[PDB]
Amino acid sequence: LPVTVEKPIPVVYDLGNLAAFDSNVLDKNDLDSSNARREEKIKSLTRDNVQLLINQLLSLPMKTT
Amino acid sequence: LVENVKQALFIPGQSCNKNLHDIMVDLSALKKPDMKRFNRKNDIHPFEDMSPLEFFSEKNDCSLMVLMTSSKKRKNNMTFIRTFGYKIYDMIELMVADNFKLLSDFKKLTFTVGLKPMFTFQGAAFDTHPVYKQIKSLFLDFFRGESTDLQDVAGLQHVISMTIQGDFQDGEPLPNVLFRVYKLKSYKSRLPRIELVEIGPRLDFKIGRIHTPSPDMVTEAHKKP
Amino acid sequence: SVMTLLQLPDPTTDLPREKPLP
Repeated sequence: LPVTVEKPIPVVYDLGNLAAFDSNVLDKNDLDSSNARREEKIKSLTRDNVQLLINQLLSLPMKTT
Repeated sequence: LVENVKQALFIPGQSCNKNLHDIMVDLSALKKPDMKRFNRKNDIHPFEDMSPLEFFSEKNDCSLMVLMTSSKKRKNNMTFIRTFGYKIYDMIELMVADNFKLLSDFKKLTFTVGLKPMFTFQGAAFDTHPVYKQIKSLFLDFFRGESTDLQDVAGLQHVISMTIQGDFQDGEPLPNVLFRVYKLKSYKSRLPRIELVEIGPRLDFKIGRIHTPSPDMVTEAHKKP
Repeated sequence: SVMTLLQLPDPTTDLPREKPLP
């Protein structure tokens, strides 16, 4: 249920292309092909950036016609 | 003033096989409707002779091209090619690892074809490293589709996620890039709580040979009005 | 029509053109 995401380095945005860029530290061991909980980490990290992206998008000039 | 949507042409090489073709089909689906597939195999070797790729680019009006090739030295090789004025702009070999998953490996959900995808790039090198900067530029250019001033929130359906397999130090081999595609689900907490469901395809790209444009071509292809 | 619309800002990522500027 939390809609906010805290990160050491702030995520940068290119909303004209619906894109977000995350420069935060990635761990090799968390993402290695032998790590079983690999895809859980990929999705979880992606979910955070998508959340931040959607937040930024919904703060743009907006109207529910 | 902006150009038309870039069209993608998928070309099976001489050494293309069924498995690599399955990868083509599923990845080409993300590019619908701005996409064409060739059915026959063509004897193309980009880093030996670029002429045939420039020919196909002009005669099919496709500024984005993907060649499918496989040997034991370069297995499941996808060579991504961009053109400017039907001349080669840049090239990069991205080889798919054996741990790939197709659309058949994920539960089929409802999916509206032709919606503007969202992007998330994970990895600081995407902004500083010459190789990864090209990859970010490539996949943004390839899949973004229609440029528009107007966005329907209801059209925010799926995200294309690309993650570098861990941070790395200068000198070490370049880490793979992890291509993932998720569908969005939103719930009420105004801001919604976002969750993701993977829909595929799932691809781990190994970086191969690279071709970069000359300063003169960059000047023309990035000229401002 | 009822729908939630957004006005997107100018793109910032410098992507190459496919054809020469007229």
